[PDB]
Amino acid sequence: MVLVLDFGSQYTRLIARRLRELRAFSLILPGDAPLEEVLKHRPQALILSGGPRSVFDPDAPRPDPRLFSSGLPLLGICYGMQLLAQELGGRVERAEYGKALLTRHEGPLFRGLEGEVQVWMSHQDAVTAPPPGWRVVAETEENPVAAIASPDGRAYGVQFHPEVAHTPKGMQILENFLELAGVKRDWTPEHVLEELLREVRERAGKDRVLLAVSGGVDSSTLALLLAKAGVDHLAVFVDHGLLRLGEREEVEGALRALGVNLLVVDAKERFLKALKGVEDPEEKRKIIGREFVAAFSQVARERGPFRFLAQGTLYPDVIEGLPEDLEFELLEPFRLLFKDEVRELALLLGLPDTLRLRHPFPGPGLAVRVLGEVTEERLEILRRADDIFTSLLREWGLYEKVAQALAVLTPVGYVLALRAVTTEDFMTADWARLPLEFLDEAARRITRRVPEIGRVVYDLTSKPPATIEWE
Amino acid sequence: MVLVLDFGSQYTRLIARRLRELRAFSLILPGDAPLEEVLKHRPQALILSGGPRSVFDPDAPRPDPRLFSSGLPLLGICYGMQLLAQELGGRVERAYGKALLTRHEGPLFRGLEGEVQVWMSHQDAVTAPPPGWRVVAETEENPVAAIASPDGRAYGVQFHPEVAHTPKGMQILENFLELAGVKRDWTPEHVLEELLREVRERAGKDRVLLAVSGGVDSSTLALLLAKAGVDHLAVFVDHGLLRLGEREEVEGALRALGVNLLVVDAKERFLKALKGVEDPEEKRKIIGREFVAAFSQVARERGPFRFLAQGTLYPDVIEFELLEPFRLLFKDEVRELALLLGLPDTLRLRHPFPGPGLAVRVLGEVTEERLEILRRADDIFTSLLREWGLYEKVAQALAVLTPVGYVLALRAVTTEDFMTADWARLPLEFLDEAARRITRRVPEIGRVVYDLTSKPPATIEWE
Repeated sequence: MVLVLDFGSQYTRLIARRLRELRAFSLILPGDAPLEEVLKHRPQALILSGGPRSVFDPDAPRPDPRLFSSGLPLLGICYGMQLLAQELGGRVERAEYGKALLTRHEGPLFRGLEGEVQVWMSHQDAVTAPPPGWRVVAETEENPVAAIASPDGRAYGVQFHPEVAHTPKGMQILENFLELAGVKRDWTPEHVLEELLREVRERAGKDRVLLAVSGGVDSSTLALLLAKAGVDHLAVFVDHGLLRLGEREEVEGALRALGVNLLVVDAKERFLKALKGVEDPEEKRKIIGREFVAAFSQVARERGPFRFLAQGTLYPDVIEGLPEDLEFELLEPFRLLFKDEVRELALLLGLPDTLRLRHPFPGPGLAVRVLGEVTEERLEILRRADDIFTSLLREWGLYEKVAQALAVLTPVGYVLALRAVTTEDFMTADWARLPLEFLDEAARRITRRVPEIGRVVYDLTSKPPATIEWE
Repeated sequence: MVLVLDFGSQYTRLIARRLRELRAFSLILPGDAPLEEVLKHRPQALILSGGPRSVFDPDAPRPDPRLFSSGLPLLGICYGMQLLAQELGGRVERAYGKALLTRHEGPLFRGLEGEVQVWMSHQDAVTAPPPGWRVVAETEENPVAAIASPDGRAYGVQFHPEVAHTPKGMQILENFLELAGVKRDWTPEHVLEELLREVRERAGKDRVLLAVSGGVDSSTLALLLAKAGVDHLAVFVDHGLLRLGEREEVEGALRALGVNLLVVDAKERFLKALKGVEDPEEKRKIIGREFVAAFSQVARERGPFRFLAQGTLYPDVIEFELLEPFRLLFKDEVRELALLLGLPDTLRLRHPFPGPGLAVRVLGEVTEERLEILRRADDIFTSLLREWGLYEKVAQALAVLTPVGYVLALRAVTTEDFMTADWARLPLEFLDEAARRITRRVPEIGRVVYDLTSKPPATIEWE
């Protein structure tokens, strides 16, 4: 249990993610969390995140004064490091990041790092004087105080972000700190699984659990958890006719093979009819959502009763409407986990890599990948182009080397846009720098095998400022 | 001068260009032209082009039988080498693709030493050369890759030296010209002198009318006329569908160089005329009608004019009396005459731009707002290409505006055969810079894409 004190950094969640990837359960709390509330979880260590505001800004979150006095090991990152200096007798003086090389990095905190240590430095403000007794353990060419450490090696501050990719050796730094903090590592995959099975069993007991399955690894792993736990359940797969080619069969075949009670609902006509004449994306998503709860509710009524409704709510969600007649008790086993941790559970639960390592697919499926009204003919064309794109990516082994890959159909008689992105911070996304020979092969095969498509293009837009999906 | 006998090959025009690139003038005549029409051109050599038919097909183009005895040095390519073999005692049987010549000898392969990749024709094959002829070239699969007559004046090759896929093809054709003693009569200073002389004697003191579009061809036609001292009226019709700053740059340059220029402000006409039309076909038709209406209006209003000068080019060949001094030239040769006529590189090395202008680069109806958005994006794309030295490295670069709120498609192509076009393999870092620069300076554009479609199966322009 490591508490990440959130002082506003866009990377606060990422820090919480690195601690999980380092087998330390982590929880996030507001920076100005009262000492009692932060102590109630009995945390082994505290990590003070960076923040967009200055240590002088009146509207800047301050921790609980008594915080720095808990023998509790501490790691202040940027803003966090500054609060350390300021509230312990050091000197801080006067918002953007930038790459820099540490010209010096000594002590246990940098134990193991050799060669060049590039770090993602924060440039708002600076510690010019470490707290009395503390030592400067790192610096860059421009900043003589890049990192500080108390004489007993319990508290450390760094002027850079070891949690971001721009600090390639950051994970080693974070490791050193956990050891130095005496943080026990009780967040391993087998432990989580055993723990989750236990909880699902006690919670649901002899009662029945209802849940929606979309084919995504999250809901698929949730179904496998319930089935493995031996809890009575019904997994419902709503086939809105907006899926990729062969997806329904693939998902139903595998989940049944692994023993989940599955019900596939054919609602293709329902959704298509409901989408007729609709071009507005937000409208499409509202209608799709509406039609889904309606078909799902019908299942819940005919196959009821159901005491629990299980959902794949993840930790990022926690950090962030069924009909009247239906009333369930929420069962969210993954609410404290990150997706990759769920993907690991899937491996432990036996999900074949075919369904375990696929890219995310939106609830509205292909309806938001057709620019303009969704018709069956358009979906038919798009599905074939998409299927060809996906397949070529796999053949070259590029499918697993991008975070997302999709095709968008624009009526004009059709232009198809290939869209692939990669990501290093799980917030931004760059258009994928794919081999041009691959893009050429994709375009030729598509226009050749799908005569309706007369032109293929590749999206060169990143996130920001655009979205991954086109609508 | 070197004559090219056309037996139907899609590369015939290409054979003609290559010869020009070897500073030898060349003309194309039907492969069946009589030996009389062939000789009136006083050819120093002859090249028999390939063809899509077999020398056995009953409808296969046949040359004048007297040709093979005319004494003219000749080079038969593919189907042409077949004719040669057949019509002289050789044997041909019913048998493209990259291939390596495992053997080559003689003057036709001088300097070719090493690997020689050729673009083979596999329609038929010469199994036995004419009596007394030598087999000077071979491929691992074709024992008869090329043949040479005893007097060393005739040759046949089973591959296409005129296409890039035959890297050392130009050297082969060069060797042929050297063998045949062809004189290098195709230099721009000579051509220009000839053209000035010709236009001056045709125009006399009559008035010559001609439309200038900003394109190097029409700009060079204007400079030729001005340099010849001909009485002319160059009409620049500003239809408001041009690139940013074009009219100002074109008129300032042409007038500074001597041209008698008349710029016409017909922006409203075209814009108005284009209201609500999305059909690409209608757009082109409408714009074409509007241009004629504006040009004719100026014609009736001045002069009068006896001659109408047009920049018709050789590939085009392949109330007024027309005057097309460039009908035997290729675009590049005109860009060269422009050099000789003092046209500054700024207006001499630009990519082609269509008559319909930016109208065909907007997927939908042309409105001034869309024109202003596209115009700015295009300008940015263009400048970035110039800044990075990539502009002259593509055959065409354009941007297409698509309403979605607009998605902009960047489109660039390269070409090796002046018939096919590949989407340009530009550096991805450059594409990223163009995409970021465009979305940042042109807020209305929320997304930038790159066209990955070659020709075939698609066109260079989107509509």
